[PDB]
Amino acid sequence: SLLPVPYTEAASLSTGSTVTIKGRPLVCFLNEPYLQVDFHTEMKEESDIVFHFQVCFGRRVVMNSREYGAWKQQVESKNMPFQDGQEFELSISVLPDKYQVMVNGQSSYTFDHRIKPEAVKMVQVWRDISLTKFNVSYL
Amino acid sequence: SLLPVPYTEAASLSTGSTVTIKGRPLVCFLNEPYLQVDFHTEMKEESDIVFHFQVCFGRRVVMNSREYGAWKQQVESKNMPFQDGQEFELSISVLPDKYQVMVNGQSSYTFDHRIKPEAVKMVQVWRDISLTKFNVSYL
Ligand SMILES: OC[C@H]1O[C@@H](O)[C@H](O)[C@H](O)[C@@H]1O
Ligand SMILES: OC[C@H]1O[C@@H](O)[C@H](O)[C@H](O)[C@@H]1O
Ligand SMILES: OC[C@H]1O[C@@H](O)[C@H](O)[C@H](O)[C@@H]1O
Ligand SMILES: OC[C@H]1O[C@@H](O)[C@H](O)[C@H](O)[C@@H]1O
Repeated sequence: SLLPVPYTEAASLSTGSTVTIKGRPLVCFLNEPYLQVDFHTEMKEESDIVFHFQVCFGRRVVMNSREYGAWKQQVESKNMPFQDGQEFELSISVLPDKYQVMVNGQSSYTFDHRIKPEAVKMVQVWRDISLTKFNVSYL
Repeated sequence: SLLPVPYTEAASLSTGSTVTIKGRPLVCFLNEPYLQVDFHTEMKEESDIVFHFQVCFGRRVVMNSREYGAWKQQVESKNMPFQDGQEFELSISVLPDKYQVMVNGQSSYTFDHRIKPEAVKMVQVWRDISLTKFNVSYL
């Protein structure tokens, strides 16, 4: 059954951590639903963001950090492996130098560490999705 | 108590119709929650949009139409009467030539009719809000 959205979970990340999310957009891509995943430095939603991942389904992905309350330099990708109307599996792996983002088992986005992943205390998953699965694992 | 979000209601609009919404953003403005209100030509969410109203709380408002599946020329306002953390009352009045948008009883946005308001069959209210009230009335 469905997890509450927004979904907030305490987390610790290091090299070899994976965050796995299964959900589905609430509406068709023509209506531009969003998905956002934020790796926060505190449990509080207003805390700094080590890794901001925002999908505008059918359009683009932006990634950023929010440091001392201020947004930094946006990275943009037009890569769109998400399929209109379908369930997705998103997995975000912590590599030594970067986050690796897989969608449905395909390498789709990377983002170099601006802040050590050890600074993360919380993950929030929110915007226009239903969520069936959220897991933090380690290998 | 809370109405389901996304919230979809069949509606007929003409000169003197008002759409009144009461809700609150799910999260602080620093996190840029959205509100969207769409006046659709059919019950189907993929149908054309006579009036698209999208708030990025703390940042801006965009208004548009979506005609034969294609988005038209965006109108942008930096007007932001919405208050961080607070309940809002949004009312959208159908005037002869335009929609008048009031926030907490203050005139905030207008948008000239591109399509007669009689073409509207459905209103959808969605994105990062909780909704306590939705009413269509006439004077
Ligand atoms: O560049 C500033 C903007 O960066 C984007 O990546 C964020 O999603 C926010 O919209 C922010 O305001
Ligand atoms: O985000 C940058 C790049 O990351 C890689 O991991 C992906 O395989 C795509 O090639 C993408 O363009
Ligand atoms: O100009 C095209 C864009 O217009 C905006 O007003 C809509 O919200 C959509 O994002 C659309 O894709
Ligand atoms: O949207 C255009 C204008 O609409 C009026 O109704 C409002 O009072 C604001 O002056 C706004 O700038």
